[PDB]
Amino acid sequence: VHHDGFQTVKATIDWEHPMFKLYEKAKRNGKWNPADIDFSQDQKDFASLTSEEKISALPLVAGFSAGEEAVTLDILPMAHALARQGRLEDVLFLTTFMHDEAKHVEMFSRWQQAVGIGQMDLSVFHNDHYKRIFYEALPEAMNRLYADDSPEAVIRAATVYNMIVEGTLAESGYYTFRQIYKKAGLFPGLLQGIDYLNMDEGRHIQFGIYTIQRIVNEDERYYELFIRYMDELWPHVIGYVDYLTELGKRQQQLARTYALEIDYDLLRHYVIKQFNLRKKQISRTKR
Amino acid sequence: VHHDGFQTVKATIDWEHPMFKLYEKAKRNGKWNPADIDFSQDQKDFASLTSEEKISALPLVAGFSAGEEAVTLDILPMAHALARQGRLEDVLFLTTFMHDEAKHVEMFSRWQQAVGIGQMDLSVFHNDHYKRIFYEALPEAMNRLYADDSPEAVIRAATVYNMIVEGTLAESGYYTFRQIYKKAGLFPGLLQGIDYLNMDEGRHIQFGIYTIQRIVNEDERYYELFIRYMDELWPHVIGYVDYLTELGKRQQQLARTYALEIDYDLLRHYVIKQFNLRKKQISRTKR
Ligand SMILES: CCCCCCCCCCCCCCCC(=O)O
Ligand SMILES: CCCCCCCCCCCCCCCC(=O)O
Ligand SMILES: [Fe+3]
Ligand SMILES: [Fe+3]
Ligand SMILES: [Mn+2]
Ligand SMILES: [Mn+2]
Ligand SMILES: [Mn+3]
Ligand SMILES: [Mn+3]
Repeated sequence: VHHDGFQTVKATIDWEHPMFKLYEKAKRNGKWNPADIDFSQDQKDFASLTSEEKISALPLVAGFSAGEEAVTLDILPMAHALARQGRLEDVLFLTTFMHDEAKHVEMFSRWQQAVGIGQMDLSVFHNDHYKRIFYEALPEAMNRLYADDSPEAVIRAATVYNMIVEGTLAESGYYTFRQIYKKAGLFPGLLQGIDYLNMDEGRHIQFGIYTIQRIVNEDERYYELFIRYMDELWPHVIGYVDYLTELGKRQQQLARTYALEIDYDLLRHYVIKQFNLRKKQISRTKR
Repeated sequence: VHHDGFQTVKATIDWEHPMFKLYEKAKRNGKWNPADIDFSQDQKDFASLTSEEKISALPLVAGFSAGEEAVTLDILPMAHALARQGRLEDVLFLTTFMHDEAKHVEMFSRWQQAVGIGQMDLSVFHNDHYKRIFYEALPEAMNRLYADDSPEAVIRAATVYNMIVEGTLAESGYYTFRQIYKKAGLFPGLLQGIDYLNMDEGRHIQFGIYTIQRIVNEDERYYELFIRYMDELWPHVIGYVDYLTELGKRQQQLARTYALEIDYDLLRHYVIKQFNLRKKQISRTKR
């Protein structure tokens, strides 16, 4: 459908827009290139491991690799819906968001290739709860925006994508990676990547907060929708976390070898902490 | 609609894909930031000019600023359609494409702000032919892909976007900018930007060639569609070029002041040359 005019011909970019400022920060802080990461020590580490230890790391990598790919594809409808609303600064920022995720897909896929498991099908570590979030609920909520960009729809899309998938699951996965392999001195390449991902993620979550809050600011009853949508997905969040925890407990050879007292109870509490603090970053009353 | 699986969980990125290689080149060659360009001399230049000279530059900037904004918005449906086809490497590359265009919008809008014309509405220099390409034909061809991603539709989208708007009009505009203001020693900031744009553009056009050719490679009769779609838009291309040429001739004070023998006949021939050579970059027979 036709353009009726262009903001940067009639006027200029709104230089003070929060999303323009986040876009600028993304350009400054987003120069890292996965192709520069040295994975040579990672290959050696992985080879040194026993088959039982080798397995221990793959479920987490399987969750991340599909997660990065899902969000790379499923962010597009948000960019479209905000473009159609004429929110040019949000779109400029979202171009940095989409490119970040592309790099994240690249980073895990390079690690898999390097350590020799590229040919292995890691879908076996996606249980029903994970599939429910990433194979279904995420793409349903985002694709909805193509035909329905109501405030309700935009809040639900930002909630599933930015507050749950990124704000709860990704954040807890970054924490878990450090708690386990950083301790062990294992996979330095991967951990360098994880640090870069976690830095990008900060901006992704801030987009989600900004988006949900500006809708809540119009009608304080959207706050209730936000809480309700968070709570609808919790059972799948913890159900995936529980499945990963059970696998961890059934395969403890890596932990013993590397003297890691892996506290699954503390990881679980971190997830619960993440979830609850994302709720608190949205104020029911106009902020 | 649901994801049935993820390529980087079942396998890896196809590292040898031409679009993965272009993505890698985009990361290496795409670090420039419009926010780093020093526009101070540009502000002084523009102020030094008479009102008659001031005007001389604005039609070209008006065409570019709206063009950059149009393509930033209108590339999204291509990314979607290729995502839905599972072409992961094309999508990774398209994230660099979208971010480039965002920077291009930013660059012209920063120049406008800096030289003091941000508040001026430059839509007056968009004639009917320009509107036909940028306000209508471009968004029609791209948006079509949301409901119709047939090879015919994809070829028409790549033809209007990559071969005409970028491959013919943008390329000729870059040439024109140099021919005129580089000669004059004017607007060094803007010309630094133009050089960066023109470097990005090379990859954008190569995506379009790759896309059209891989469809032509399946059925050599798509070649005819490509030629026909090129020829359908030519009258608007030259009709905009003629309008810009007429404005140039009616306002020659900048040319006289700066001793520029501006050859509008040579610019026009460059446009014709661009158009004809984009045709030649598509081979009817399997390449
Ligand atoms: C053992 C404790 C469980 C910790 C939680 C593990 C969550 C794994 C994360 C996989 C999905 C990652 C989502 C990517 C989001 C993004 O890239 O923006
Ligand atoms: C005086 C001779 C005429 C020369 C032709 C002028 C064309 C002006 C270009 C304006 C549209 C630019 C399109 C941007 C494409 C992109 O950013 O990929
Ligand atoms: Fe993210
Ligand atoms: Fe371009
Ligand atoms: Mn269950
Ligand atoms: Mn005419
Ligand atoms: Mn990510
Ligand atoms: Mn451009």
